[PDB]
Amino acid sequence: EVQLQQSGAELVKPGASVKLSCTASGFNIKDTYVHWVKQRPEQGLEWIGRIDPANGYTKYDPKFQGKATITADTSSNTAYLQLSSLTSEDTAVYYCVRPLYDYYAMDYWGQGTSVTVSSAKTTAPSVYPLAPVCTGSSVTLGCLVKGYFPEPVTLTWNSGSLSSGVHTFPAVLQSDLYTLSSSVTVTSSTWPSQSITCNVAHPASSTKVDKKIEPR
Amino acid sequence: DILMTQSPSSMSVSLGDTVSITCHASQGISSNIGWLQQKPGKSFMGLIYYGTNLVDGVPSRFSGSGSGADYSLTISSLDSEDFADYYCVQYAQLPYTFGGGTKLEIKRADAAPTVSIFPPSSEQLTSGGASVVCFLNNFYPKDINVKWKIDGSERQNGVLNSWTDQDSKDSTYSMSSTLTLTKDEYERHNSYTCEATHKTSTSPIVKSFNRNEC
Amino acid sequence: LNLDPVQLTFYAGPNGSQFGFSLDFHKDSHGRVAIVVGAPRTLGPSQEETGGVFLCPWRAEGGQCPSLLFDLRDETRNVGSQTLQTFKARQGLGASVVSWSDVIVACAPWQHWNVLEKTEEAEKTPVGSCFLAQPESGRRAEYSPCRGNTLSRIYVENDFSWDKRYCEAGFSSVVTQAGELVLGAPGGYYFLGLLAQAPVADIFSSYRPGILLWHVSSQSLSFDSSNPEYFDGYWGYSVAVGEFDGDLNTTEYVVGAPTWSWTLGAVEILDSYYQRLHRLRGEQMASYFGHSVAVTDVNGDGRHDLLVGAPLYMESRADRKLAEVGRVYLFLQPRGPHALGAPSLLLTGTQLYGRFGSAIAPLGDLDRDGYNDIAVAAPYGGPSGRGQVLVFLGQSEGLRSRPSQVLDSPFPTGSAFGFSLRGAVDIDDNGYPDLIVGAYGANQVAVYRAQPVV
Amino acid sequence: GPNICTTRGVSSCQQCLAVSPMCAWCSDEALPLGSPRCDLKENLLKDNCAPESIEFPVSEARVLEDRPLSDKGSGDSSQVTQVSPQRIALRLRPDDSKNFSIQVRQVEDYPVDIYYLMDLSYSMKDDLWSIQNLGTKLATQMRKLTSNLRIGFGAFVDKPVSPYMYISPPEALENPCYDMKTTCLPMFGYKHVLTLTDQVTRFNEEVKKQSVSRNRDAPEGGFDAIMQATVCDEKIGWRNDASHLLVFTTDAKTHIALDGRLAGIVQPNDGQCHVGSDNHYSASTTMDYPSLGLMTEKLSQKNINLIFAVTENVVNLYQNYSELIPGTTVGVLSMDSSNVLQLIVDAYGKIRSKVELEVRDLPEELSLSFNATCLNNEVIPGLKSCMGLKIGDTVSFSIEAKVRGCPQEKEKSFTIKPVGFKDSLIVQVTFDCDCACQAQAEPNSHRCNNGNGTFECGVCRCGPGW
Ligand SMILES: *[C@@H]1O[C@H](CO)[C@@H](O[C@@H]2O[C@H](CO)[C@@H](O[C@@H]3O[C@H](CO[C@H]4O[C@H](CO)[C@@H](O)[C@H](O)[C@@H]4O)[C@@H](O)[C@H](O[C@H]4O[C@H](CO)[C@@H](O)[C@H](O)[C@@H]4O)[C@@H]3O)[C@H](O)[C@H]2NC(C)=O)[C@H](O)[C@H]1NC(C)=O
Ligand SMILES: *[C@@H]1O[C@H](CO)[C@@H](O[C@@H]2O[C@H](CO)[C@@H](O)[C@H](O)[C@H]2NC(C)=O)[C@H](O)[C@H]1NC(C)=O
Ligand SMILES: N=C(N)c1ccc(-c2ccc(OC[C@@H]3C[C@@H](CC(=O)O)C(=O)N3)cc2)cc1
Ligand SMILES: *[C@@H]1O[C@H](CO)[C@@H](O)[C@H](O)[C@H]1NC(C)=O
Ligand SMILES: [Ca+2]
Ligand SMILES: [Ca+2]
Ligand SMILES: [Ca+2]
Ligand SMILES: [Ca+2]
Ligand SMILES: [Ca+2]
Ligand SMILES: [Ca+2]
Ligand SMILES: [Cl-]
Ligand SMILES: [Mg+2]
Repeated sequence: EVQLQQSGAELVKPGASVKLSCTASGFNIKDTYVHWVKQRPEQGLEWIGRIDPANGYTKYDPKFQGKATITADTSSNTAYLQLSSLTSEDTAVYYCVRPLYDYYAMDYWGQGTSVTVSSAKTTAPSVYPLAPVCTGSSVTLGCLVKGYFPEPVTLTWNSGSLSSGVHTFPAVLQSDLYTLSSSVTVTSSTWPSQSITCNVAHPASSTKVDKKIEPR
Repeated sequence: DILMTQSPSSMSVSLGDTVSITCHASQGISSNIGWLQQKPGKSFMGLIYYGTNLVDGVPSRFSGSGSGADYSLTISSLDSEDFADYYCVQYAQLPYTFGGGTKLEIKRADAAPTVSIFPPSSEQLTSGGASVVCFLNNFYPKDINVKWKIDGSERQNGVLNSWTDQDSKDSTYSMSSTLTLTKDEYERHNSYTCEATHKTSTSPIVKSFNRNEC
Repeated sequence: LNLDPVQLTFYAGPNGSQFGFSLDFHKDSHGRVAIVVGAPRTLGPSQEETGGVFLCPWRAEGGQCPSLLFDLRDETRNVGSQTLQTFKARQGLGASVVSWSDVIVACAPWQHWNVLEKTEEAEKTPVGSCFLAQPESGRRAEYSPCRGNTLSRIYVENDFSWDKRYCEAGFSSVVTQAGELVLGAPGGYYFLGLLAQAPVADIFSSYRPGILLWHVSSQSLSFDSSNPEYFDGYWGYSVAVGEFDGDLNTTEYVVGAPTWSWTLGAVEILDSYYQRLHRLRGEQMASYFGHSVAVTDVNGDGRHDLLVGAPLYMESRADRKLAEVGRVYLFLQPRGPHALGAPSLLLTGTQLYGRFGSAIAPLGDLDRDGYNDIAVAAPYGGPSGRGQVLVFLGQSEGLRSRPSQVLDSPFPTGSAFGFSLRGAVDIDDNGYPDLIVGAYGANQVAVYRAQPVV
Repeated sequence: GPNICTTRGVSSCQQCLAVSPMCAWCSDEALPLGSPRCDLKENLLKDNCAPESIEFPVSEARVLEDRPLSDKGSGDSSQVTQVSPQRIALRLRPDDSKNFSIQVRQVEDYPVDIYYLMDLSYSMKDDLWSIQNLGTKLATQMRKLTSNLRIGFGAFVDKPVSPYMYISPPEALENPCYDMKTTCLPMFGYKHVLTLTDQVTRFNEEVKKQSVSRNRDAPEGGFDAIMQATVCDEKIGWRNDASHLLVFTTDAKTHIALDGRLAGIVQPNDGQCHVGSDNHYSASTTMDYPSLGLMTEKLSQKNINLIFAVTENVVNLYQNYSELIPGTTVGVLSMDSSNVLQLIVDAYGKIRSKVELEVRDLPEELSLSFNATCLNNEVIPGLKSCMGLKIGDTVSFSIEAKVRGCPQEKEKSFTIKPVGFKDSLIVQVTFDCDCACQAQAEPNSHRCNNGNGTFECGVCRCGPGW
């Protein structure tokens, strides 16, 4: 079966360089073209270029001329995409593509390599409890995780106990650092009747802080 | 370069419906178009190549058609797995260009949000910051507008929003707004408010608190 | 011996279409035998020669045949900032046909191909193409493994390595019992010659109309070489398959290279990975040793034997003079893992310029004595020069050195009676295998029914 | 005493001579009953046989034409003589044998035809430049060997058809050197340029107006040109009485018969002439390359001496072809044809350095044996070909004919001719098996069994039907 297995997610600094990989599984990389496509949530999908691994001849979009360099080693059955002089705008997910039958198509895709360019150092989060203000039948608490780097963070309530009725929001980049928040909803007879704790683990700096929510 | 105009940006439909995505190019591409699918938080899967031809392993409920500069992807009887992103791509000319994308979303009945405001914690204020959090949970449709007001006056500097994907259980969306000020600037004022403008109410759903007062 | 030369059956095509250039038997899903006939100069739509294929039902009277229709329209695809072009004029569709199961493989070796990119081009060259058809269902497919999209400048820079522009794939064709089509491309790699193999089922499943350039992942092409002995050797002029290594799971290929090593000529036996097992070298230069190859067990030991035709061999005669008459070589496979030695028998033609050995057809067991037999053609032999087909019977020690029956041409002068042969199939269902002979010069095919031995 | 002529006990004059070439027959009436009539001629006269009734044929050989060998092939109107004698009469009795002689001379100052057939593919562009003065340079050197020199010129490339010929872009048809930075001629198979003429300055000026073309594959269609240059006598202009030289120059392999199938060409070469008024080979794109067998037949038919003047990189290839085409010579051509002049002179010396006899229309019952006298009066038995000769040398052969029995046809004639020579020796054979007295037989004689038989030569034979 055709399978494209790329390298793991990269974490690099601006001005440096990175070299991604795309290993062929179940076939010979020399058989078809190999493209590279860049994906961002706003700008969407952009085609970087292609290479014929049989001979090494490459094509490129003039936008990426200078930063992207595509190569291939038929020995290890692997194709590469090198990025140079990295920038904040180079933070994206990168895919390698090959066609099925049509010489020029874009059918089989790798799982994708997540690149993050940032000057931030490994910082531990700041966990803050979010209790309501000084009544109804439903009550909602919260938990704020601010100023941590890099991603990701695991977040649970009462150590995976209270699971239903929870909303953990995607992290957002706030000045080279990440901010995440989570809410939970139960009944008035549960809180402050029962102790509710916010468990935040940041395996990068290896910290597992827990903040119990307290009313005002 | 060839511009791929893919419409609509999103659509709210249900299981079993027959929907049709369209893609319009800036010039004729003579069926040199492909269709892609990206399930939430996953990679891409090929659907159509050369306008109409199915990729191996794709169910027959998909179908591609069109000619010249106008093409169409059609899904007969939607399945629960079909809710994802869809992109068109042209390879009639280098460089290859993609469409903006189309997201299929579950349709349901409208639902007003459950607003909740939270003043800065004791720990954060003692460190030099002040963040007011505003949660807007479980609503439909996704179109919503948040507005922050300090002493009744609108504030736009220092806001930080975040949305979740459509929930797997109830098929509703949620939003988190976070206003971040310094400790000194947080105490210059007294009233903090976040207004929520949804189509489920002509009047904005308001929630607020007052500093010092509780 | 027991072919009936009195009551023949004649099928005929259009005038000047070279009907009968190639032929084969074809069995449908119900076992009903028909005859597929190629006619590589059949007029197309634009009143221009393109070739054509005919599927003839078996009738004792013979006659006209319906056409096996293929797309004869020139194709164009503007994709990838390039323009792909196929040119079917004078492609010679039907210059070789072969049947396997309920599938017919007809080939146009001289179909041309070109790619345009702005002011550059790949050059309009004959890559060839084969067309596949399932007559009962109506399915169609194509296979053109030598089509490329590399521009002319690149070939010059890389010094014409791996240049598949002049393959003429489909020049010769054969299908293994497992269903793997093997095409001969004598012009591949700048007239070194190459072989292309791919499963028939994968050709059908990976083909879509209008793509023009597509991948068949399960295909396998032979390798380029820097050895001058292969230069202008036309490796792949003729092809055949058989069992030559004792392992019944692998299928071995037999390749003719009639101008190998400066027109010496050679035949090679390879495995399915194009690794060379043996090489039979020619005896005389310009004899075209390897013009035709045939595989069949003639001495009844279960081990396939090899026959090679050299229709331009010049026999030595009195007063130091040479007479071009043609010659056939028989190689008996030894017991177990051993090399094929010197020829076991030399059959030499008689008529000057007769081209004895131009075609060799395994007949199966014609007289039903326990040994397989063969037919050899001299398309311009016989006392009148109209053409002859000679039948040689198998025996415990190989073949008989003298023919058992001689078939004289029933057509006028210049019919090339015998240029294409095919046997070892019982078409009238009487229990005896039969022989079809092509006469493209007369645009006709003759059917010889085998009868009980007198 | 009794010999094989008596002890065999013959019945007629005809059966008598058939016993042995030494027997004779006596047709006299007055002959003793016990005395045999078929003895040695000495014994018959010893027994008072009338000398006029003695039938004893003697095998002989007398000349009928015996012109002298010419000293100069120059001048004359094909009245040159290089074989002597030109016609003899032969008379043989059954199972006998007789001998005769023949002289052959490699005549001095014999006319010569040289047709220059040149590869004009792109690699020969430099070669064209170095032979601009060849016609006058060659006229100077051959003037030492002959006074009747005629030279001509032809050119070949390959079959102008795909894939031998570039067919794209449209410009490449008018100028195959399009993607380069020069201009060359459109492709052409073979074109006749200059008919054999003695005005050698026409060669220089036709050569100076020639230019090369360019094709795709290394092998070139030279054999197509060799065929046409041979079978088109009237256009090339070969003379009847002259040594015909065909100089073939190339630096690459050549196409052979059945190679044309890669261009869709399957029709075999018919060996006929196909060069029209436009001086181009019109069947180049419709007819296959010739085979070595067909070339040999036509070269032998027109007495053409093919010369392979090829470069080092293909000498071995053409030496091996030369082995398959008897009478062919090979020379090593330089990469620019600068040495083609000396190559041609040495070939002409090697061509006329051999005399090889050939027999045509020999009756089945006649067998020959040959003894050769090459060098200085050195007999070489069982040989019929001299080698190592110079212009002006003379050789001779001793021939013996042996007849087996007596054939039905009493008069046949065959030819002895050296390979490539115009003259020949015609041997008129007469089989003397009958007796002169048979022409005066008595059918239904009174002397023979009351008319049931026939009286001839003095004995009674059974009549027809008995
Ligand atoms: C033009 O024609 C000539 C002769 O017709 C060719 O020259 C011959 O080429 C063949 C093949 O290359 C040679 O065959 C080899 O002979 C070797 C022994 O040669 C000795 O004996 C001969 C006399 O018989 C002597 O003249 C010679 O000098 C040697 O003393 C063998 O050892 C070889 O066997 C090995 O190689 C072959 C493949 O080449 C394998 O299959 C064998 O198993 C084994 O490994 C081989 O048989 C022959 O010797 C050559 N003769 C001469 C006189 O050179 C030219 O090649 C040909 N040229 C062109 C361009 O066509
Ligand atoms: C050719 O030469 C041979 C010698 O090798 C001759 O053979 C001998 O001829 C003489 C003639 O008197 C005989 O006595 C010998 O018996 C012969 N020897 C043999 C035949 O072995 C031969 O006669 C010569 N023939 C010609 C035509 O010149
Ligand atoms: N498979 C391989 N390894 C392989 C084998 C052979 C070749 C190759 C390529 C080009 C050649 O030359 C062709 C013309 C001839 C000549 C002038 C004329 O005659 O017109 C000229 O200049 N070009 C000859 C040979 C390349 C690769
Ligand atoms: C025939 O041979 C004899 C002896 O061998 C010789 O004397 C005679 O001259 C020969 N005849 C001719 C015509 O040479
Ligand atoms: Ca095997
Ligand atoms: Ca056998
Ligand atoms: Ca048999
Ligand atoms: Ca039968
Ligand atoms: Ca040169
Ligand atoms: Ca050529
Ligand atoms: Cl002469
Ligand atoms: Mg050349």
